[PDB]
Amino acid sequence: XXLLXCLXCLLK
Amino acid sequence: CLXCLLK
Amino acid sequence: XXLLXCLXCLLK
Amino acid sequence: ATQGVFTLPANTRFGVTAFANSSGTQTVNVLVNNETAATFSGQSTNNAVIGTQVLNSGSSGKVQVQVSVNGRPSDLVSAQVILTNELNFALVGSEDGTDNDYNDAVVVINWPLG
Amino acid sequence: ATQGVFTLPANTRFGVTAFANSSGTQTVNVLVNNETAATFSGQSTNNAVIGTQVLNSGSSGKVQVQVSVNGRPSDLVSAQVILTNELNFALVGSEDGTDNDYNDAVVVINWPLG
Amino acid sequence: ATQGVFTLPANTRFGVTAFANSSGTQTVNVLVNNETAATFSGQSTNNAVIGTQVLNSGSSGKVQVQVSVNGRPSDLVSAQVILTNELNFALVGSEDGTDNDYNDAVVVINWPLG
Amino acid sequence: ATQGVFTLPANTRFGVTAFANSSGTQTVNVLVNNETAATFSGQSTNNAVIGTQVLNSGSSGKVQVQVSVNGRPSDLVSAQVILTNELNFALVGSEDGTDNDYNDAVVVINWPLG
Ligand SMILES: [Ca+2]
Ligand SMILES: [Ca+2]
Ligand SMILES: [Ca+2]
Ligand SMILES: [Ca+2]
Ligand SMILES: [Ca+2]
Ligand SMILES: [Ca+2]
Ligand SMILES: [Ca+2]
Ligand SMILES: [Ca+2]
Repeated sequence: XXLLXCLXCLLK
Repeated sequence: CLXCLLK
Repeated sequence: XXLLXCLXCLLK
Repeated sequence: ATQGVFTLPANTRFGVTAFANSSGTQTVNVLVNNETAATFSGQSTNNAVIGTQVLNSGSSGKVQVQVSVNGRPSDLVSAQVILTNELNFALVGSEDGTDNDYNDAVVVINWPLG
Repeated sequence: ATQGVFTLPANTRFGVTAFANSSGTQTVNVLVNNETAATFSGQSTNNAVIGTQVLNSGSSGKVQVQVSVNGRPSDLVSAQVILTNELNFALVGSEDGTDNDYNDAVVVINWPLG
Repeated sequence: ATQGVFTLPANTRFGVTAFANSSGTQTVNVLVNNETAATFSGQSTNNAVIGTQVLNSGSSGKVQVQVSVNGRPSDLVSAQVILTNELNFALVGSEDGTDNDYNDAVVVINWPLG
Repeated sequence: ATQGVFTLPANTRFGVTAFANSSGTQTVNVLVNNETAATFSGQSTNNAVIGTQVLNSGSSGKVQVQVSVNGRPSDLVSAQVILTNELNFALVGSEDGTDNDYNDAVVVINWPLG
């Protein structure tokens, strides 16, 4: 879901 | 109820 | 209001 | 989670009413825009109305209910309920002790009025 | 669907309180086991408490709220809400006219008490 | 009173989910700004999810649930509850028959999402 | 106060359904009689149904919802709502982080079924 979603998705 | 008895 | 009811009212 | 905080429609008249069910004297503070707008106080173990008042939700609409007994903040539980998409209740219960009946002070906020 | 009828735990004391927001005089009847247990009446457009009482839900637990204005039954909306699996509210709104604000008589029933 | 109509915050994504508890095939229509936005249709006597979907409340924010079985409109009951001044549920029950369990189609709307 | 604990009517079938709105994977545990009866898991930021199941409330009727994310328990909010004195919803929100939208796992319990 954008740069936001990707980070969240990656780290969690 | 017969209608229901067919459920 | 009984023993307990008195203690109640008394202490608080 | 935070309890006792409700966002009403701004600049709106609402009713706030408090009942007591405790041996401790209840102190109910109603905050509007984070400043005290009403304070009720009283003791009862038979659901006596210790206060009722009409207030205005102000520019923010933020209404907070706080309950203490002898200086000690009570544990709060709350919810808001809407009936037929119009009639609003903000509900608060509080526990001043250990029996966990959460009725020691009960606060009902309703709107609209009139 | 039926509105204003609640099944309380049997033989339990509960508080019932009514507010008025209407030019019409509200009559609030509270039935327990299909018999009238309490009757409130008053007129206000500013959320005045026109009645508050403690009643007993009786052997059936069946409590019904009926609202009328000059004998004309009002349309009811209702629900029951439970907080932390303990504190119970039964809520009634009513409409006596055409504006559909459903605040003309507002009734709050709460339990447990004490 | 009117049931199954909720005013959401405008332009807000929300979930809608429908469960079935009836011999009859349930049809759930979700309307947004008075137009059909979603339609679920399924049959179960064991609470099966017959549809779930994320919709947009639109510029008006007005969301309406309608239920029917074989062209016959179901009687609706509804309410909205808000938890910790943030989490919203709009709840619908429906009765397609005479036993009045009002679970024949059950519709849950929740927001916010994400 | 305790949240996520509901006393259902005993030996009663109920629906339990969980939705997810979070970058973190949600684990939802449903205890009956203080023992795990179902566990749901899944990740979604779009309100996906991560689990739905019918269970029996058992001899005690005690149902508890627990939510965690990678083993970290979430903060819970909850309430029970009853429509037309018949249709029940037990509702849970949960927060796994710092933004406090309390939708990260949303859990809906409904009864009666059938
Ligand atoms: Ca207490
Ligand atoms: Ca008490
Ligand atoms: Ca009116
Ligand atoms: Ca009015
Ligand atoms: Ca039915
Ligand atoms: Ca049914
Ligand atoms: Ca969150
Ligand atoms: Ca979230």
